[PDB]
Amino acid sequence: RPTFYRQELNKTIWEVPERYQNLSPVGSGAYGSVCAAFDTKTGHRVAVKKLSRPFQSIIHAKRTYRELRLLKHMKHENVIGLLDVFTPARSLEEFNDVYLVTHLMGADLNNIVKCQKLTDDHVQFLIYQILRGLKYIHSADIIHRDLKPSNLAVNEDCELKILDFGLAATRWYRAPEIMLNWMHYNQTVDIWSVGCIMAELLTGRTLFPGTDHIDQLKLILRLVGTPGAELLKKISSESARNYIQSLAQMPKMNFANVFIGANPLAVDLLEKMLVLDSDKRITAAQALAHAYFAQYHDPDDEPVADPYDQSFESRDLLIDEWKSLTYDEVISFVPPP
Ligand SMILES: CC(C)n1c(Nc2ccccc2F)nc2cnc(Oc3c(F)cccc3F)nc21
Repeated sequence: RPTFYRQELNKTIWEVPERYQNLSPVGSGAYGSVCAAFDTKTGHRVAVKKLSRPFQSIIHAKRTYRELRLLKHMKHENVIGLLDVFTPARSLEEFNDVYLVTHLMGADLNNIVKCQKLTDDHVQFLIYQILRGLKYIHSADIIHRDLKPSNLAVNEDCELKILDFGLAATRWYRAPEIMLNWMHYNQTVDIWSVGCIMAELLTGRTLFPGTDHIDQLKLILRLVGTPGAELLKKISSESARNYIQSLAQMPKMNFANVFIGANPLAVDLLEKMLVLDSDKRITAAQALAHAYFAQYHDPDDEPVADPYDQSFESRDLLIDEWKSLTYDEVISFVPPP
């Protein structure tokens, strides 16, 4: 066991290995707090996240386990993965804190609206990297479900990694089919969000700034138009069918209009990402093969993930069971070279 030191940072004790120096708060959430630090082993800067109250409840405990399992699996250039995982606990019985370590990027995509705007080449590069990361995640049968600019960590080289949770509205970037319920959807819900993000990078404006879930649907249909019979027939919920139809009727807009100026290949890709019908939306793999990315696409370097076991998601276990499972995963961690 390495030597650990303690430090108070904004009202909580951080207890970390001496290896991590110059802890500097980046920010917080409901699920945890993150400090930048210097890793003396590598001479690289890292992000250290201290989970907030990991075994407060079965929902905290299961989320803690899910986060550790996910982060241990992700091994891709465009997805945040794990450099280290530690606890000051020397046994199961004293295990109440979990810390996770990743490479520090320095900013997120949303705090790149500082830039004033991006050239088409920069949009191509950033969206290419998101889609490359999503290909990999999606291939493990994982769906992000909350992709937004604050979930995309970007360094000064414009390299990008997908985060599970960022600092800091979800609904602005959420797909219409999961706006009211979770009955009929797939991994392309993340593609919708990528479309929304791409639009905002090209435009400097949030595409669909809805004030609530029904206003959100309203703004969405104003762009893509009210659905025809072929989509309405797949909506189970009489409540959802009625909101969609009760707008009035709206023509699909000309994306060449709303995105004039843009590379028409960008516009064409957007029209394929922002398809209302979940079953017809382009996948991450299909999107990477689009001509918009001809400068970056290489099918030989767009890997898929090893098989990921998410059977635990179906399980209803006791806080102590989630906690033991989490502990095993901490003990079994092997750092990358
Ligand atoms: C701040 C937080 C969202 N965060 C995480 N979280 C995290 C997730 C899983 C395991 C360990 C972790 F520390 N890793 C980060 C890497 N890089 C950056 O960069 C920044 C930035 F420095 C300031 C603001 C926005 C960012 F994305 N943020 C990271």
